[PDB]
Amino acid sequence: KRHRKVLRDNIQGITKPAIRRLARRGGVKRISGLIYEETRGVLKVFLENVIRDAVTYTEHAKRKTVTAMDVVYALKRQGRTLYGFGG
Amino acid sequence: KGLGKGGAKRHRKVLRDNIQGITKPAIRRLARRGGVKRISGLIYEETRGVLKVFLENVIRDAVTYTEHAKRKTVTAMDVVYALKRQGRTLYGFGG
Amino acid sequence: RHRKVLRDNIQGITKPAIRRLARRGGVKRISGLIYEETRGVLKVFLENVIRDAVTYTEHAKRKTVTAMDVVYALKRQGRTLYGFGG
Amino acid sequence: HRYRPGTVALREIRRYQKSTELLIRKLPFQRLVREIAQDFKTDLRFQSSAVMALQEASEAYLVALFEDTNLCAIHAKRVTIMPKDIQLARRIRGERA
Amino acid sequence: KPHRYRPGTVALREIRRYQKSTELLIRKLPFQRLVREIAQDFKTDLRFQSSAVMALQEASEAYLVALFEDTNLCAIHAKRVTIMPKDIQLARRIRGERA
Amino acid sequence: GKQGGKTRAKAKTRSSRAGLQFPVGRVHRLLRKGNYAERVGAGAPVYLAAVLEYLTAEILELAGNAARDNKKTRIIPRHLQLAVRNDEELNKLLGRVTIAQGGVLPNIQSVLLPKKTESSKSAKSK
Amino acid sequence: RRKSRKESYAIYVYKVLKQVHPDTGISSKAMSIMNSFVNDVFERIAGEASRLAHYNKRSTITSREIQTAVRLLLPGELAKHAVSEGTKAVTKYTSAK
DNA sequence: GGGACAGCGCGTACGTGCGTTTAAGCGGTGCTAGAGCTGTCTACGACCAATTGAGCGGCCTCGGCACCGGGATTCTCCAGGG
DNA sequence: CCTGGAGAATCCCGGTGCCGAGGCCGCTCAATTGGTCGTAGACAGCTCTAGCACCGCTTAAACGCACGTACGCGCTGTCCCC
Repeated sequence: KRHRKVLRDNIQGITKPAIRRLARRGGVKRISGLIYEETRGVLKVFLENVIRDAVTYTEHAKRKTVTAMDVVYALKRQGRTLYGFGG
Repeated sequence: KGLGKGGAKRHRKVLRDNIQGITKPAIRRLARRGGVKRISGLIYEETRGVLKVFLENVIRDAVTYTEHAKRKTVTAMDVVYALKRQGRTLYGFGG
Repeated sequence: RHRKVLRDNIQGITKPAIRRLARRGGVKRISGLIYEETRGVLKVFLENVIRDAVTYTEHAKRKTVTAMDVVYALKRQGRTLYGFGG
Repeated sequence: HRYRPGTVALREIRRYQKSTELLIRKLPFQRLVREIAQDFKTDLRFQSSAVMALQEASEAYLVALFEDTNLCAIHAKRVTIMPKDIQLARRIRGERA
Repeated sequence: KPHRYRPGTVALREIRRYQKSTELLIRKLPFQRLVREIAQDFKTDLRFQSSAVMALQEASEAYLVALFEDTNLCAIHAKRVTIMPKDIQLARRIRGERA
Repeated sequence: GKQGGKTRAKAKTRSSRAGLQFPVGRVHRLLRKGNYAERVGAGAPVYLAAVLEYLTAEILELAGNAARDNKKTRIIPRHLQLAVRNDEELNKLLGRVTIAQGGVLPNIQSVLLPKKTESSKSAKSK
Repeated sequence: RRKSRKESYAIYVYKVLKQVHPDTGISSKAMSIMNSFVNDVFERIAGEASRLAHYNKRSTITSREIQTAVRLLLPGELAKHAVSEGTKAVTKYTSAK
């Protein structure tokens, strides 16, 4: 395989009602058009930063698959801790 | 013009003036240091409450650290530990 | 006060540089997306040639790359350059 | 002669930023620091360094808060900063926790 | 109007300059840094003779101009005066330079 | 290690062998005092001292650069604060860290200027 | 006996400052800022190195953990430069003697 | 406090398309099922650091005083008035 | 025209020099052990093929959910003395 090299292609097509449900979960009632693009960007930026610790932990263990334990170590480092997926 | 004429006070401390000593100009300079153009009249009483809460949280750990050391003096090392845990770590007091 | 490690390495080929080469082809105006693409196609073209050029230089056991190695790289790639000869 | 409102504020903005000083008066702060710790522990002694350290953290925390509340005011259309901005800033920054 | 030459017509004046003159249309020093930079990825600790850099530029000038000339025929076929990266990507594929 | 020779007292300091400035023996002296781990290898004290030196040198160089702009040959904590709050990579670190007797950068917003929602002005930096 | 040793990095910081800038002085008050900055960063890196060993069932600390800790703390340019400085230090040690 | 002052906060009537189920058909990514070696920490032996204190002598810092640049008035021009 | 900040001559901050102090950084040996380099024997995870009904994904679209537009005050901003 390995036919894909550049990351120009984007597969980040987050669904609009999913954003509406996420927004309405937090108490939002009127969502504008420009909100959707940055909502994906905020998720992308958050995912980019948390994954930086995950790869560093994974490479230290010489692993090929990221385990849930490594995610908890990465997540708890950034202040956002998840319970039930590690320990 | 002569004498107090109204509002004069010659009663310093005596279980008072501890938190009211941060007068309006004192709050203004702190606001100007961060950068403001105009502040409401309600910000003065709110600022005193905001400052007290931050001081209370830090001093609560500091006295706890002091008691564990079996000493009566409170040093800059005790308070900086409270700030470090809270996240507002302060440099320049390491000795 | 100071900016970081480097700049203008690949962005040094600004709009006039592409436009002058565009005016060489006869065209009048371009879309805005060519400038990023022209830098990209330049990068892959140089990488193909420079990979061949350094390969000759390594075989010569020297730290300097001469035009002879570049000509050999270009001649084999179908982009033979008759200039800069002996 | 007479400085219209807002004229001196801009000058004072450009002055306090480049200065190195403590904006809380020294004597009232010592009394405040002793009193709050007095109820927690009765017999206490305070070093001069601790008082200086507490003031710097308290001032910088308020200064940092003022910057955020200033950006809370620009979110609205009012130059003035109301308690609406401070309370909202505390919740977002996690202070009310 | 302040005697502004038409944006379409300014090309024609620029046409006659490049169609009559022989020159190099890429800045030398920025190209010098770029050529030295791409070397580090493949082979570090390398020097570069001035003739080698100029020869690399000469290939680049002919590479892009030939690309520009052929892409113009792609635009003339697409009913649009302007060339587009749509045509350039096609031009690389047909010329065999895409892969 | 069969090293009986001319010198048996002190050949070189462990940090002085490579040429470092911050000593590495002191780092290894009380490394196990803090209960980080046991059986610390030789690589960690050398790596930790070097990265600390790089961080220390960079701040000092930038502080000196800020000092020159202020016509001062002494590094006042204001100079250190300017260096910290001038790089995005340095901005993430010490985000909420307080510097004693330091300062804050002279920032201003557009609407504070006399012209409402406008900050054109004339030649003033930032 | 006032022999109590205070592990202060002021002398080492001063020597580094002198090497990069012989003509630039350092204030006495500003020395404590660097001394506390070094201690805080030292605890941060050492704390990360300790956690890595516990997670990986390792009872030893070497240059790999510090390099992992540096990448987990410093951002892009800072990490790659610190790693380069850190990598050069261990390699020179094996041959310096 | 007391008027003008500029948008944008609701809600119309109407187009534009993406959304969650429903059969069904060739695959994916962990668990085993095995072994051969790397990592990883146990014993040795003549010593290597780097730590702990002590006499001597030569060196570094706040003080003051000359400068040259920053704080004050008195005119020069960019700000709404004729 | 004053407004309210900026420039060249007087005045306040960083510098240099010399003294005895008494601890610090630089070597200096002692003594049992202790990490890195070789082997040990045991099981864990990483790649590639299997079973049989799930799961995600795209168009079939015509009623209702909100940003653009005009109105209306209604709150706030600033200028003026003690």
